[PDB]
Amino acid sequence: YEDFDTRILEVRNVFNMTAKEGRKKSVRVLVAVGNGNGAAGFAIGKAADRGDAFRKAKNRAIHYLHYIERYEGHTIFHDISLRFKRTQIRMKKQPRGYGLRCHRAIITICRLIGIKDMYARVTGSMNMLNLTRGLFHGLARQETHQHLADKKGLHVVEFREECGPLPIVVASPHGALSKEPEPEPEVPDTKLDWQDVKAMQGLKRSVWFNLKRPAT
Amino acid sequence: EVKKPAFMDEEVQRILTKITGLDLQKTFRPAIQPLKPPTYKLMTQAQLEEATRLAVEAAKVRLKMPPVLEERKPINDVLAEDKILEGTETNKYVFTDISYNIPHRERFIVVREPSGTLRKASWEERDRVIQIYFPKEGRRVLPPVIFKDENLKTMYSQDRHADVLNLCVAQFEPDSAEYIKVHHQTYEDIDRHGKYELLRSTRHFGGMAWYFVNKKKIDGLLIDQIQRDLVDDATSLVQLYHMLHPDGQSAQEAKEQAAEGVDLIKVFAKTEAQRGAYIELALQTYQEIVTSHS
Repeated sequence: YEDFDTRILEVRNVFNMTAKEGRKKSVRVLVAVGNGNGAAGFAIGKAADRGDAFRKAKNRAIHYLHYIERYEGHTIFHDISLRFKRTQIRMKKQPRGYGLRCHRAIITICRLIGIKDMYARVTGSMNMLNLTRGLFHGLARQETHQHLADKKGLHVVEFREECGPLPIVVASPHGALSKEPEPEPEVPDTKLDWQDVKAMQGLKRSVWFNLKRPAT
Repeated sequence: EVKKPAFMDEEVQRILTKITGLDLQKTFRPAIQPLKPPTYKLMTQAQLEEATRLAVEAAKVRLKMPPVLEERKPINDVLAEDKILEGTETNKYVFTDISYNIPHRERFIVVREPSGTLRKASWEERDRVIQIYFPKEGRRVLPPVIFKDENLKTMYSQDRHADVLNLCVAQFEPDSAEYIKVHHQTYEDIDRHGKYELLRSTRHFGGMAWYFVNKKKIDGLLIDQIQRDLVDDATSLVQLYHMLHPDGQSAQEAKEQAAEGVDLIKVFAKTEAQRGAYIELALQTYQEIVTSHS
């Protein structure tokens, strides 16, 4: 597995009660693994020695490899919002060159997955396990453009502002192309996040927002 | 007298548009600029074809050719000669009327010289001050340095002719000598190196063919159009050459033989082609390939 890299995410050194020494020692280590090409996984390893916990977590994670779909190899296929227990994650698909503007743990995992450009915000509890589980839960349940074309039978067309009105066909239905236009409501019933909308409403952001940071 | 065809003549614009061509991928090639996340729409085959039609409508407006004009004539008019003010000033005054609703070519920009002469501002002085008070995005007050022959040659080595011309349209006026100089230098470089494909599906192809027709050097463009299987374009180019040069030996020969289609190109080769021998060879080879394969 020379093509895979391992990264640590949390290391807890806790003392437990057992008759050997009265209070025994234990190290719980959460790690992540990935080849930077879509395959990644995480595991928890426990031992009395930190070295043993590293080995147990590292080899367990290679058995739980998710495959994450990347749009054009650099970003997620669509915005993703989810709550795993009390940890809320809100990811956004971004254009090339945007970089990884995310929680430091999400940057670590995204490099292992191979995502190069994305935005994410984490709210609620910052529990590392819930953030890792919640991240993989959302990234592994995302809908590729080809899947959407097959489900609805219609063409999936892309419109970039740097390409003008040129329609770009990114996915065509595998079977029979439909002829019923997808219903276009006059006013959508989408549930909007105040945090996303607040910006476009002209409300001042925090002094901490969009600061100059090193390349991620 | 039969009017000499113009660049904007509806007949000339038709022929120049056809030979130029269209390519939605080249016309709408991605710009290297600040980016935004793409949008996505689910569309049927009818909706997609409608969207492609709008893209072709926009590509037409994008390919609108820039004006081809003759070189402006120097402005040398003296409004007054007040000699009482001789020696009372060391520097020229330049006065610009900045009333908003006046066309820039109808504004009064005068110069009071140290000698006392009140004269109209020259063309170079007019363009500089109009940029200072009515600044145009893309244009700079002082002429950029990229237009120097050494710098332009660098852009040609990188095959950036469409850029040299897009910059020449942002900076200089169509009737200025600098505008004509750069265009005629770019068009001449394309000819020598046979780089006609660089300006296809661009707004600059028409002016290039126009320049070659007027200068009686369409040989290279015909040889290249034939080798690319664009023989309908080559025929249209020979029609435009027989339209701007009606009394030419080639135009009179085509009337005598009522030549059409591929015949027109053969007539040009024998009569007025600078390199007729090659036009026939390429034309013959095209016919052989078309006939042999199909």
